[PDB]
Amino acid sequence: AVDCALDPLSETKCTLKSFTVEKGIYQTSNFRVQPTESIVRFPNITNLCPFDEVFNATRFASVYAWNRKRISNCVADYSVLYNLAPFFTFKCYGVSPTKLNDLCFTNVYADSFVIRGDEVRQIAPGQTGNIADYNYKLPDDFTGCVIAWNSNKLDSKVSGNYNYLYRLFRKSNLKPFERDISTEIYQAGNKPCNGVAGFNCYFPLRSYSFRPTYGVGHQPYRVVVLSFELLHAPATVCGPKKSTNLVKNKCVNFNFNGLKGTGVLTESNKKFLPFQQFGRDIADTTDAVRDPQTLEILDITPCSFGGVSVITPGTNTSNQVAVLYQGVNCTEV
Amino acid sequence: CVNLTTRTQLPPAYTNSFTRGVYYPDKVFRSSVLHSTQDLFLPFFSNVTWFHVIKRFDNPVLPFNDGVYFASIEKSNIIRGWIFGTTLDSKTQSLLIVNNATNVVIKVCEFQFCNDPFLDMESEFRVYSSANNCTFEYVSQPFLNFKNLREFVFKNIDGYFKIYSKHTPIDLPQGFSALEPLVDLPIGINITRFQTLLALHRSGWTAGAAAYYVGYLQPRTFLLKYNENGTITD
Amino acid sequence: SFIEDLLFNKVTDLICAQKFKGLTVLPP
Amino acid sequence: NTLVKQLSSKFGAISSVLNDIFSRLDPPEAEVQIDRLITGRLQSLQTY
Amino acid sequence: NTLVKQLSSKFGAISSVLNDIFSRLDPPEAEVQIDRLITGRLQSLQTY
Repeated sequence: AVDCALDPLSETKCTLKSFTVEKGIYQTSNFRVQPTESIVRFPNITNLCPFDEVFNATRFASVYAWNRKRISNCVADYSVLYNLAPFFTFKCYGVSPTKLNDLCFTNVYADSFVIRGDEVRQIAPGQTGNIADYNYKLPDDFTGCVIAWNSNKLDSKVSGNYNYLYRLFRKSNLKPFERDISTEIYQAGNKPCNGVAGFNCYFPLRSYSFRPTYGVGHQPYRVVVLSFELLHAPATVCGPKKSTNLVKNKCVNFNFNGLKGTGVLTESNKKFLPFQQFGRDIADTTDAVRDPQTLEILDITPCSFGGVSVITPGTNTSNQVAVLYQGVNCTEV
Repeated sequence: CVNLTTRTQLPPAYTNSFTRGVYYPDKVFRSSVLHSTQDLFLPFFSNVTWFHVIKRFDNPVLPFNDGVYFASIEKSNIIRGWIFGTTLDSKTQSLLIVNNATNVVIKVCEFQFCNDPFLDMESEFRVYSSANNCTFEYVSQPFLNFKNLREFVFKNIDGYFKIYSKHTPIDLPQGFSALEPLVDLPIGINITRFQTLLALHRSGWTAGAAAYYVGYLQPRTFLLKYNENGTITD
Repeated sequence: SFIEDLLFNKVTDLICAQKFKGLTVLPP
Repeated sequence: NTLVKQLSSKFGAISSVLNDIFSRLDPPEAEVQIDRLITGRLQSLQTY
Repeated sequence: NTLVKQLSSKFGAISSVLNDIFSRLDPPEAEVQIDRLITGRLQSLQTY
């Protein structure tokens, strides 16, 4: 047996896959410097932002007039979005619905409405049907989450509810995130309908008429869609992570506002100007960052690394080796 | 407001733009690098519409196809603000930007104007007759032959209204001048037409002459050069 | 020599960027 | 230079960097993106 | 001849013709089929 981490001769044997090494110079591996500490930097915003009244609301809007709300400059918490109901559907595209407590987003959009029971599958990327092309359309590069839950005990009534409407007739399919509130009559025929009902003149709205008696696949469902935008920005909104003091001139691993890395942070001389947040290099990688608690610029440089070679005669003659470190001045090994 | 029939029909002048309308398209720092971008820019060597104001009144209504490059050569600050909208009445939201004495105010809501809106040393500020509840308001520090050249770029995309600006002391001249981003606004409106605003004061009396140029933006691919600092030089 | 010097003179930050990706150049 | 510039490709994945892929998706799903990136980079280096 | 003939192989997708792939089924799997075809054709060009 041979231990591949005892001495350079053993490493050479382990690389060559042999118990005898002949005369020559062999390239064994590379040497790096490991991190010692760990820091996390997040913005100092501590207030919360509206999530209770988005879900604990009295009346949601119809499908064709879906309610839109913008969420920014807060601290998001998603633990409270667990006990909505005994059973509910929670599907996230582009993110996993367990890791969105340590991610920083630019702007959050919340769209709320109420849908027929069996049409929940139609709120999805690139799906066709009745509401996905005439009421609510989603893009093909969506990055967000969809939540749906039962609303029989609250919405359906015995006396009769007719306050929820959808649209059935339209010229062309809707652009994503586009709303229509027109009531102009349909023109299937060749003659004008002069704003009166008749054949080929249909009013492009319809009612649900929910009653507590229909089958399990027909009761109303409440649907809310969350849209994110994970890009480069001041990062107005993100969740509950505790900050830590920053260190300099030491190889550590860092998490700057959602950007994870390892390296050495140094005071910067770049000529940033107000709107510039971070910088790049020739190879399209991050080089400079701006600390979101002091508004100062730091430069990132990976800590020392290099290549190691072993010079030995044949194992038949001796077991002595010499080590060559490539491209380094060994006053700074 | 009053109605007059003394206007003289005359088409606005047409001039050309050589190398103007270059702005930083991203929020990232690059030094001494040639980069390629694909965005809504102003085509090089393109004709633009020139209006001259001194009497003669020229505040037409112009479309808002994709974006606006608005340039003003001026002295003594006659051009004041901007109106943006779709129908310009109380039936749709309208955006309004006015430069105060020492501030700038931006607001988006319904308004009411005359057929030829105008502004009346400033003591009276009467541009709109009515104003209902407004969604977004904003107040900020003031944006500030002919001796002042002001260049502005107005864009509206991704549910954001973007204002880029640049000022210079000096028939547009040659040279290169990049435009730094100034304001982003989360408005989300329809926007189809716009109209400028100038300041007139009753007063022998001499009226400062001003000229302003309007150009339209199109999607194009550009190759930009960043020098040792974060300055676009070509 | 003179001709060798002329020939040597005739033929002539990116290196650091390449090195930080793991590509190096060895000497003769 | 072209070998260095190939590092910004996506090869059909959701991003051109690895840390954000590992910090946004669960282990069951990040494997496809990691495989795509690894295969693309291996092919580029082999061609070189 | 072999370069031309390589255009009529599935590479593991439903069909060689891509408009049928787009029309028959949804974008989520059409993306995978398109990626398979693109990778195969690029590999053929590299070999040539």
